[PDB]
Amino acid sequence: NNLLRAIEAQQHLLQLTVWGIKQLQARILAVERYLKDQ
Amino acid sequence: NNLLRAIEAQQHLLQLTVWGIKQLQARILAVERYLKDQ
Amino acid sequence: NNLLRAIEAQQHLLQLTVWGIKQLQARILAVERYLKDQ
Amino acid sequence: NNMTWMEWDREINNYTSLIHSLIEESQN
Amino acid sequence: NNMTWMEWDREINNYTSLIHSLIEESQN
Amino acid sequence: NNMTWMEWDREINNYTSLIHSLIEESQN
Repeated sequence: NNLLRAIEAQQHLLQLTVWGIKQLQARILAVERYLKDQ
Repeated sequence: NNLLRAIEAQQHLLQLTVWGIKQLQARILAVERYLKDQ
Repeated sequence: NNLLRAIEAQQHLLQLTVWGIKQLQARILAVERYLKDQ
Repeated sequence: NNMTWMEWDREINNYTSLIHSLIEESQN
Repeated sequence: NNMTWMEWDREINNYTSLIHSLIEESQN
Repeated sequence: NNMTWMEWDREINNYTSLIHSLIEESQN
């Protein structure tokens, strides 16, 4: 049961890191495009 | 067995997030260098 | 026991990806601000 | 390799859905 | 959605602390 | 702290290899 609870919590952690990576990808893409346009 | 399968799948997820972070690190480094060079 | 050891190691992996994401967030923010200031 | 951000999204979602199912089935 | 980087930090830390406890309790 | 991207790479790979082994040994 502790292991099940650990995996559950770790899945939440993973989802948070996915959110973060998606945010950063959009932001760096926006910067790359800004520099290209300039 | 469900827990083993969960950990297996989570390891694939982790590997994907590692790929993503490596991509973003190279891209931001490229941008930092571009700005330095300019 | 193998599953416990797997979850332990995976938590270390997750912590490393969190470190990496935090580094990238600060770096892209620094770049965004640099461009705004310029 | 062949990995693109849209493929990355797809694979993330597929693994996440599978894990959700596995964890729930375990709840039972 | 409502997610900010400070909230992200908070939630990461909370889940990490919980997992540490769960893994340790299992050590016992 | 002391963490660099090359050290990060190294540690990621080491943990990933260990997890692969643990999961496989469990398959047995």
